[PDB]
Amino acid sequence: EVEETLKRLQSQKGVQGIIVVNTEGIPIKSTMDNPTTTQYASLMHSFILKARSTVRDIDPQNDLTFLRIRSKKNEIMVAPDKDYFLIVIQNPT
Amino acid sequence: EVEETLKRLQSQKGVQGIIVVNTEGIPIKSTMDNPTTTQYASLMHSFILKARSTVRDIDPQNDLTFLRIRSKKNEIMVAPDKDYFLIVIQNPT
Amino acid sequence: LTEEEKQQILHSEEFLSFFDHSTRIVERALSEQINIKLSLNRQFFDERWSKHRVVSCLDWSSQYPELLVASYNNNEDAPHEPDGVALVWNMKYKKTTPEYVFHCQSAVMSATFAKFHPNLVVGGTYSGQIVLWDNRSNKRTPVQRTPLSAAAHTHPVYCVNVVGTQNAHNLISISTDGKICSWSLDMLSHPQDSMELVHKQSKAVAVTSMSFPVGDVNNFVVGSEEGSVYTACRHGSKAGISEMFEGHQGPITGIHCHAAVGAVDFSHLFVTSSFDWTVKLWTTKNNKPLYSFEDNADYVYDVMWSPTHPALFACVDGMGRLDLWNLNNDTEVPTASISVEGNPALNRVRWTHSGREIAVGDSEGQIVIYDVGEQIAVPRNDEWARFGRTLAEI
Amino acid sequence: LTEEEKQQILHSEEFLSFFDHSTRIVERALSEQINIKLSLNRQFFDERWSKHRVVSCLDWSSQYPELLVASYNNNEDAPHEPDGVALVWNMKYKKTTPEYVFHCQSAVMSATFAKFHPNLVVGGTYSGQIVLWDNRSNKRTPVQRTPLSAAAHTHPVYCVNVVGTQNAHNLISISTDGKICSWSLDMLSHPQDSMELVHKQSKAVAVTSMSFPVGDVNNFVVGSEEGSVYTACRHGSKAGISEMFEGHQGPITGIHCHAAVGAVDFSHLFVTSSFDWTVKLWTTKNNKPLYSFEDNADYVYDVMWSPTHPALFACVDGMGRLDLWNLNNDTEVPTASISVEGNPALNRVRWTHSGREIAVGDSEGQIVIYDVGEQIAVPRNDEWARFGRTLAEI
Amino acid sequence: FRIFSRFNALFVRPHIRGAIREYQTQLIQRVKDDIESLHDKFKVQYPQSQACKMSHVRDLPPVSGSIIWAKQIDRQLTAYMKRVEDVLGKGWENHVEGQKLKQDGDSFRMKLNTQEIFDDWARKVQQRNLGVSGRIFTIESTRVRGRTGNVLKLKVNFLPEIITLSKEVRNLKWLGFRVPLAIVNKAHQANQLYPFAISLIESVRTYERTCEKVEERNTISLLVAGLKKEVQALIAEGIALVWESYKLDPYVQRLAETVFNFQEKVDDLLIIEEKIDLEVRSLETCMYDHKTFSEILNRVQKAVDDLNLHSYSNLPIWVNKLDMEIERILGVRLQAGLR
Amino acid sequence: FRIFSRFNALFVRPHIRGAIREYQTQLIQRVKDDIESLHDKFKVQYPQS
Repeated sequence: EVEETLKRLQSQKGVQGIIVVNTEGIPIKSTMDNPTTTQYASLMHSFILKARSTVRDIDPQNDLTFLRIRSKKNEIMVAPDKDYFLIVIQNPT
Repeated sequence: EVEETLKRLQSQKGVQGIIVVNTEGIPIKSTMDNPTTTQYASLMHSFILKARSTVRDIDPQNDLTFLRIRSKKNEIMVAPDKDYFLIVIQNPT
Repeated sequence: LTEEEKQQILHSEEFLSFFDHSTRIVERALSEQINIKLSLNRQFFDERWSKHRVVSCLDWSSQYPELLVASYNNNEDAPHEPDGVALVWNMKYKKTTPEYVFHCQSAVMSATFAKFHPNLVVGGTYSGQIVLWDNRSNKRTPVQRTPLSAAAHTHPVYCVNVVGTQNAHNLISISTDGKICSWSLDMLSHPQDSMELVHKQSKAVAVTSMSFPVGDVNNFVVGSEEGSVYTACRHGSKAGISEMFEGHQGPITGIHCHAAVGAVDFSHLFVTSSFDWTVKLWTTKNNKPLYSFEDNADYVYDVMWSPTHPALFACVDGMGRLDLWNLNNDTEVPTASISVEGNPALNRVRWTHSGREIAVGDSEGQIVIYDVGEQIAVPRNDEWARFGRTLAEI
Repeated sequence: LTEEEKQQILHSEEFLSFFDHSTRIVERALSEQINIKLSLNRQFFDERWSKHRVVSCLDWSSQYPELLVASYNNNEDAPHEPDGVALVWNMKYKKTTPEYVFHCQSAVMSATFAKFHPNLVVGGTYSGQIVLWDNRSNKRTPVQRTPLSAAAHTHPVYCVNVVGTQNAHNLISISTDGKICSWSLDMLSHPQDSMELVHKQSKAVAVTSMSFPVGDVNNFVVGSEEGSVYTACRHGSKAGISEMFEGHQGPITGIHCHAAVGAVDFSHLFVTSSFDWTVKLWTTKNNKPLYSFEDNADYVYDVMWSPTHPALFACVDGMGRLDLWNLNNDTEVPTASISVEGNPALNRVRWTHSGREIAVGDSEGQIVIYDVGEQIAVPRNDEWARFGRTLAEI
Repeated sequence: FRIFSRFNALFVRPHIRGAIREYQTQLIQRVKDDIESLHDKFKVQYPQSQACKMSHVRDLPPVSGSIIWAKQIDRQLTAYMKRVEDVLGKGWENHVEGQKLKQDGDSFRMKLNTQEIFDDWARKVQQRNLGVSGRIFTIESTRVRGRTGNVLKLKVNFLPEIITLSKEVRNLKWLGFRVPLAIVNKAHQANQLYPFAISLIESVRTYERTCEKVEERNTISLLVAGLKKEVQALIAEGIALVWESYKLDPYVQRLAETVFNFQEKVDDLLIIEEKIDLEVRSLETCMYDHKTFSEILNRVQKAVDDLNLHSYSNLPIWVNKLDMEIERILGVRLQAGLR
Repeated sequence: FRIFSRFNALFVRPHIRGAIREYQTQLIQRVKDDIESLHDKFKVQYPQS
């Protein structure tokens, strides 16, 4: 399913916007607007690729399956396993 | 108190005291094997600076203190204040 | 710039592990770690799967003591929408959404976990078709369904259980007509055993619910809507009804054998919640009821022993109050009592494993779980001794 | 830059912000959740080096709990084949060939690991020379060898053990003649200390076993071939035998002090395994054998206290039967007892330093690594008090 | 009452009886108030009470549920009466409050009668004259919305509600109410014949669902025609039978197993069918190369052989049509490559 | 040994002594030929035991 997934991923906290990304960056889906979603998600894709390299440095067998950054104004989510790259825009609290 | 902080940090699961990483990539505190921790902290610093650029691309007023790099073996907690970067190895359990 | 590859990869449903891990991790991400006597513990009302919906059964997973299965009959709000609703609700982190959902084309009457495997869920429906569901796989349809045959169950099934250990298991199910049937978790398409329970002159027993002596297989005990309690051996030297009990006047709703095991052997005690507020305790070796529960009238549905306290159990009334009843401290007044707000028709009560908290179903679907006072939660050798001498009272 | 300005910058008082940051992140990261009997365990039997050549001694490495030293003594099949061979067996991975093989010109009769050097093997032989095996070296020949002079041993050495702290070590060896000798682990060209074990004036001791109490290095217990256990003081004005014991009418074939700590002291307790199937749970302070377990027609060969259980101890049989005795459970019948196939005269038992896994030697060379039940292996907190009460029984 | 149940030893001695008589009026008034509350709860009618819907979930038919509910209320009232009699002593009715309480209770019990509903339900059952005798199943005419033609939908000549009536009897027989022997025979016959009827209705519903699924995808009916023919033949054999007979059980069992096998083979054929169709569509746009085309053809032929070994029906004509389509697509692709 | 060692001080009673080893003398025969099985080991083992 698609719509139910995004609905449950959004209303679980009243998230500002989430789109499903099953490809390596450059997603064409939008939740508020095309630019702030697509370019930011591609940027996230590049940095999670570099994070995968970073975690493979200590041991190549390790992989990153969970990534969150909770800062003063933003909380950003991504849970990559092979091509599923999450995005969550949310308040810090 | 530095020793109080060390005792508080070593109380956490899978944590050996407190290790603090400078802006140079050299840990100011020594708790684990020196070469591995130095290279790992250097890559950590590279990634955290490039993630700082990441966030200031769209959030030029935010500061970073939280990031969850967890694998199926161990989690590393990275936290910069302005110059001291705390790295803590903690079991996912 | 892709326009169809993303669209087709979204259409193609390879999201099994994707969705499973996303669901198991986002409710974890609900945690707010931002750097800048009785008492209610967790009240759950699924707005989407419990709107004006009656709880049908409750079970707590022995293998995973954080997972609960609950059922639902057909929804009178809308028949077009899926009728048999099954819910799996978890104790990992707080969340309004259920952890798992499940649909059955028929109204679901009872459900339970499997002792043989810690992930399969088995439930009897209103059509007398045992329904199997795999929790690890993300599916809504039943995984397996028993055939609807004369040999198999055809009348509504209200009790299903797994007996034996994890390499000597056997799925025992009862039909309200009176058929006892034994299946295996590996194949749910042919009854390994099947026999129509009979008391005398070939008349069957309208079994409502059954229980077994804990720590023992075979020698089952059942209750009838006729207003009777029976002891019937599963295989033994002769299967079928073995012992009539004088029983209660009205229909027998909930039956359960004693569970707590300690320095004394009390596995022969039976609690039966009838339709007349009368939660009757007795023993299998005596034909007459031992004590009676009388404070009000009108349908206390079910009673369950606390697995940890030997002389304490729970019973929940239909008018909207659950009372924890202890035998050691009192015999005519409840040791604890509480009422769910709104005074709703509270249906089902279930002690979690190792006790220390209780789960309560409701006609409105809002299941409430809450702990118990520590000074009354934990037992002691004094409890067993005084419990035994209180049996010696009469 | 370099590691001197970091100290001053730490001593600087701008660390209030860093301390608050650390406190906040730690207090927010405090919460943690999840994301989602006796058995034949293993075998060891070489063929090139283990044709006949019965087992003679067994041990485990304290530093590397996965490593076992064997000692195959007898050479009668082929005079041209190697006389003494010591094989080392690893636990981490299963193989058919020994990890490392060591050959000595005489027949190796006892062996053990080195505490100071975790990469070194030391063993006693039949001629009476203490034999080293520098595992770093690629040559099977002994690296360092003690002279067969009057200063050192000249009789079959059967007990060798290195003791002390990492910064203060002594390799103790006792031979059948009774001359105890301490060498330094790094230098064995000369005996750094030695003296001849003598009882009451002009009475030599036919030593055939020993054991040091846990912790103590100054006094220990010795089992003589003449069936009379003694206690000796290694260093002091009263160095030598200090106790005469009636013991048993048969040669002592094994001995071991208590091997547990954590509750009330039991280091005074130890067990001797005699030559007439009579193991003796028994203490140093008393002089009369506390208990005299007796059964069988054949007789024991070794007995080992459990490294973790303050009551359990193993028991060899020449009929191939290995039996574990748990005093707290019972004092008359073996708590566990199984016979290895082919009924060969077993010769040794050694418990893993974990205490969870046991080893047994063999009369044909096939060391068998047996596993024990979880309930029978690990003791409880009440286990020590129960052991104290059972000892206080008589 | 619990307080007094603690102490009953010298009630024969008229010394403590003075105390119980002193508060006797309070006892009587409070018992009357409790009975008033119980009667107020009763005044909430059974269909208006959640107990009715709970019993409905509890497999209790509404008439029997109401009857038993009233009987239980009467039982509790009688328990109150005998409990008052025991606690106060013999002849509490002699007191004016006592006789007032007893006449209130008697009036409430008269208002709490139950046999009238039983008689009404029995009369309604006789008037409606429920039955099952007739054909094995009925075929009827319905103009299903969405199609102009009159759909001859197949049903089963068996009302699902009849078993409910049996349950009423199965509850009322032990309740003490005697039902007419005709009702007993009808209920018993319906109860014993119910499993066959429910098996038939579920089998026919499953067959209708799977056959409409098949006709949804016309590309597969040609293959499934053999199974459809055998199912139709079995139905034709069954329909001629009258509702009650002795061949009922074997025919029911064989029809059920045949329908189940039909449905499972239908779903297997369907899934392999979309697999083959998707591979053909991929071949349509597959790049010009002998290796990729050969691999697609190899997989398609392997799927065809897998269908062949399952021993389905009407394979060669399906294979011929598939070959015609694939050669047409090959010709189009060859045209593109040649140009 | 244990099973009657459980008695030990019991058969000093006037009736327990008559309750023991009068009914069990045949099992004393059985332990005698158990002892014979014991000496069976002694019979032929001298140089090859």
